[PDB]
Amino acid sequence: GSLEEIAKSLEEIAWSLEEIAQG
Amino acid sequence: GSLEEIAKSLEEIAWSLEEIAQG
Amino acid sequence: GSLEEIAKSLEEIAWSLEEIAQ
Amino acid sequence: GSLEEIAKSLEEIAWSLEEIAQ
Amino acid sequence: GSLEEIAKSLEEIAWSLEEIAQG
Amino acid sequence: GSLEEIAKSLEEIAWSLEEIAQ
Amino acid sequence: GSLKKIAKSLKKIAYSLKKIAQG
Amino acid sequence: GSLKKIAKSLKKIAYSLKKIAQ
Amino acid sequence: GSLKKIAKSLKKIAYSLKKIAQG
Amino acid sequence: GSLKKIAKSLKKIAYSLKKIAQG
Amino acid sequence: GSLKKIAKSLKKIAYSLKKIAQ
Amino acid sequence: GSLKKIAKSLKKIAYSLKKIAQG
Repeated sequence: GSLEEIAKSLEEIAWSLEEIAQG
Repeated sequence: GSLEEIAKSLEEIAWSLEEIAQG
Repeated sequence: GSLEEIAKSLEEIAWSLEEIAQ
Repeated sequence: GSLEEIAKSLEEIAWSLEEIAQ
Repeated sequence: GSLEEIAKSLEEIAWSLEEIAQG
Repeated sequence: GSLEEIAKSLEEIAWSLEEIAQ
Repeated sequence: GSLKKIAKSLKKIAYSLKKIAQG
Repeated sequence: GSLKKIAKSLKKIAYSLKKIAQ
Repeated sequence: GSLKKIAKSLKKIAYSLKKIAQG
Repeated sequence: GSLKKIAKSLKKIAYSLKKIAQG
Repeated sequence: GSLKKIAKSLKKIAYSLKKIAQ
Repeated sequence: GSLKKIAKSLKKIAYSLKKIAQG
């Protein structure tokens, strides 16, 4: 449900933000 | 997920308790 | 919201069951 | 309650981040 | 925290209700 | 538990963003 | 949402237990 | 997780209360 | 908070149901 | 429900950060 | 409670991002 | 569980933002 969607989105955000921080 | 299962179980519990209260 | 309503109902449920247990 | 406040804040955060991305 | 405490109490409630149903 | 860890991480996130915004 | 359904079920459960306790 | 444990316990509770009601 | 109140109420409910089950 | 709104906002946040990371 | 702390931090994060975006 | 996954992602997100802020 919604909690699983929230977890999936936060994993994606974590990857995107790590890439931004390394740039 | 789990929250929907919880809601489904509580609907069942509510039905059984209404039956108990009605005799 | 809904969580506060849930807490309120469970408080009422606890009072009723304590009455029954007594 | 708190969950609705969390939802409102995340809606605001999403608009701000879209502005930054734009 | 509170969620784990809620889980523990519901486990106890489940055992008590099984006892009541058996008794 | 997990909710308290989420709160701690969000407090840190808020502090870091305050530095960036400041 | 699930939390709305859970709240509704618990209102019914509380009412049923009120009737049981008074009986 | 805790939510999974809560859901499992409530399935047992529903089963017991069905037996009681019958 | 709501979760703490919910946990407290379920601790009370478990206590009452234990008393009920014990004869 | 609130959880549905939270998931939707995090989907939007993830897309925005993905666009930033890719650029 | 944890949810109150989470809501508070997200209000701070939203404000910081508003300042950044503006 | 989802809450455990969410906490893990937020720890990663927090570190990335620390690097950005301190960089």
